[PDB]
Amino acid sequence: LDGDTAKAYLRARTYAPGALTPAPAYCGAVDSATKMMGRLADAEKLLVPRGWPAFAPASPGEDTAGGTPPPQTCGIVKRLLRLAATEQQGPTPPAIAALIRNAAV
Amino acid sequence: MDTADIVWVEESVSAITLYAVWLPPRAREYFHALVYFVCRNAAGEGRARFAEVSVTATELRDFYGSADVSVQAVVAAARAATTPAASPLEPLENPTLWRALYACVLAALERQTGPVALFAPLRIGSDPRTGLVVKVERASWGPPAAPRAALLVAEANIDIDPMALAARVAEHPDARLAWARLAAIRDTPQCASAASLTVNITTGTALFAREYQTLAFPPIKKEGAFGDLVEVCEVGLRPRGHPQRVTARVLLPRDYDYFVSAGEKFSAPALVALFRQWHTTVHAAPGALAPVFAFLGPEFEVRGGPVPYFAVLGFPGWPTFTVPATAESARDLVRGAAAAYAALLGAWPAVGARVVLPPRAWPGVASAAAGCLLPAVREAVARWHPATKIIQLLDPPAAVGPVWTARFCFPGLRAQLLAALADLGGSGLADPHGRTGLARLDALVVAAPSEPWAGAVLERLVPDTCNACPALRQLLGGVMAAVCLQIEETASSVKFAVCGGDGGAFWGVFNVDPQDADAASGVIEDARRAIETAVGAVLRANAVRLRHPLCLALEGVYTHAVAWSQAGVWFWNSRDNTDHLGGFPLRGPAYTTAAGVVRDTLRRVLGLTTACVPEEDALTARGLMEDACDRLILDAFNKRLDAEYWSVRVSPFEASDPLPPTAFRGGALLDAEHYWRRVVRVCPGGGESVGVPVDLYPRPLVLPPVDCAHHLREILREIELVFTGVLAGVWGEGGKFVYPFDDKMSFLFA
Repeated sequence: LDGDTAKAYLRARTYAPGALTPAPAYCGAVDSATKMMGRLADAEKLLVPRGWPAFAPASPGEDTAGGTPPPQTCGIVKRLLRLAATEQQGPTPPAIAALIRNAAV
Repeated sequence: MDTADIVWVEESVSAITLYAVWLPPRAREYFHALVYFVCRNAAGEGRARFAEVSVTATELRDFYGSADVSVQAVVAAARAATTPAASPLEPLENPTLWRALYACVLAALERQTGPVALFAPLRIGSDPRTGLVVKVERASWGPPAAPRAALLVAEANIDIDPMALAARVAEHPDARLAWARLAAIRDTPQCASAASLTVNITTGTALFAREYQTLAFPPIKKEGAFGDLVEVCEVGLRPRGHPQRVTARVLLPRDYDYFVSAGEKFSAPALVALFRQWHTTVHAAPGALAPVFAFLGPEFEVRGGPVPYFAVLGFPGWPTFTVPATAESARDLVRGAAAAYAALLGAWPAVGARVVLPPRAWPGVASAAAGCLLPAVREAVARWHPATKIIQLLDPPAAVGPVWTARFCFPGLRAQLLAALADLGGSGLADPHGRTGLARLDALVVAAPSEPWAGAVLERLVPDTCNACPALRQLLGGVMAAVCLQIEETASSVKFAVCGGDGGAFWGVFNVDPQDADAASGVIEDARRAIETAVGAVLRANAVRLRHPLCLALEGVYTHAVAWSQAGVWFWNSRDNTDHLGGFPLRGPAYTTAAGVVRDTLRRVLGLTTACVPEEDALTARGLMEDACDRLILDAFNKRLDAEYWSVRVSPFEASDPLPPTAFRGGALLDAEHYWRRVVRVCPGGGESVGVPVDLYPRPLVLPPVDCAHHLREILREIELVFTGVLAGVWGEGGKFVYPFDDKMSFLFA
């Protein structure tokens, strides 16, 4: 990859330049798995009215079995990783800003 | 009928509208209709006139197109349409019924009272004891008043529960969302009463601004009065279809003739609610009739329509033209729309194909036209089949070059042929007053070469007429086959060899010296003249006469031509680097770039051909094609975040992904979905790749990464489709061109 494509690939496929830089305090979102799901659901509810697809999960003890059994074991890390790697389409804040609740990430 | 008391006046008619439809005291085979004319004098002064016509059931069944309509089904609908407080969307139940009503009323008015045209000088003769107009004549008294416009901006916020929209869309799986919104409003009309509205009407000499928090309450912001735009007029008539005197209250425009609304954001419910409010507050005092409240548009059908419009059949009385914005030719668009409105009496596009002839009269005209003809052409017409091949003697991928390739065209031959055969079959018209409709068609044929609006009208009208009557399609196909036979026979003697085409437009190869350019331009013109004369003579042979004389146009001269399919072909001129590509799908902004890449790559590949080198040339060409694909994919990476760039267009006739529920919460954004739907594809998680309707969400969009791999594979399929054909035709290869997308550049979008 040569030209502006190399710069675009390096910027879009690695951490932000200021992500691993010492700061006086932390500006992330940290919580247990259940509270992390709660915050994820709130952020997804905030993001849907603009185009973000709904998750539509399934849990044991429900009125519909359907497919994809697995309970809350790997469905939290996958959504977090997908949300973290989504870049910003211009000056607008990224999607993760709806969960960290800070328009500077 | 007595001319000793008819008052004759010199005026001009700006708008003709339907006012009332009723049943005379004792009648079960015909009904009566009262129509309303907005007339103007030579200096500019609005007047209101009324006419009364009688329509029988036979004409109604003819204009409907089938024998399952009745007088009662029309009278009841018209009566129910007189009250917009309860039923404001009556035409939504059966648009065909109202189209037939309007067309039949217009035809009866044109036949009984006389020849009537809009924006033209007229002699109007009326009976002062009755109050209705009894005669219309065409005269000349000077230059009529110039039509005046008035800009309209209406914004409404109607609140409808998304559950109703979801239910209606689930009822009809391929229903456009604008129709769903209109049906939801129809089910519960009260939603229009509690909506918030903003109206801005800018005329030439005034301004009318209103802001309603709720339409049932007084405005919260006011500017101007209702008495500056329109004037309320009460006129007492004594029609022969009623036993007593009948009064009518109408609105008369002042210093304008029609509304012009820019089309960046057009919402039919907003205008419907505004006009319903006007109807409610105007026709409230007892002691007058109530005009019908009917409208038509592409959102009144389940599957929509390609041409956007908004036809006013009744209240208030003047048309509204929706014009796209952001075009620097907006003035020309408005002028063309007004000219189309004036020329076709305002019925088009609302009526559809009934402007020319009723759908139940076409079979007789077609039968007579096919009967007259000539025996060989009659045999060809009787044997016509849509999937036939007669003269296109080339094949799947093949190349010609370096030769003298030429493309010829007949500009608008289908419309001219239709207008020619309609007059041939006119002897089979039972009604002698129907010819006037055909006359309208003739005018368009005369205006097509110089007026683009007439060309667009004909291009949208002829397919509809053919759809109305299949026999018309078969007759046109047979006559076109005869024309192509004559073209081939004549071209067989002018150093020409037809290589492809259908008869309206074709392309072929000449037999002259390739190097000499001063002798190649003298044979092409001779062949053009010979083909033109021969086609004219063969058309005159079967008594088929044409209004506009034939003019075969040469679209360009090339040197290399490559064909890879029955519809795709690439022409190139190796002396000035011009080319023409046809048959490449363009369903989004991402296909134009692919078309340009294909054009440049083909230019380079066919330019390397003049090196007179063996098969090594084919390997070099394959290398360049792979390089071009690589560069296209690399340049597509910088636009991975653009959602509009990758969105593809979908028509109501193709399968598509189901609508997500959130798309039903758009609100006013669902109104502009007449025909197309733009769908993009995203990846929410691990290999899901769901679809998203782009235009149904407010901006800016917050979406997961776009599924660029899927769209790029779809584009690369079409790229390989033309590259493989070019390779197999130019060099006679047998190896399909395949680009290893998965093993080379699939990691970029993973």
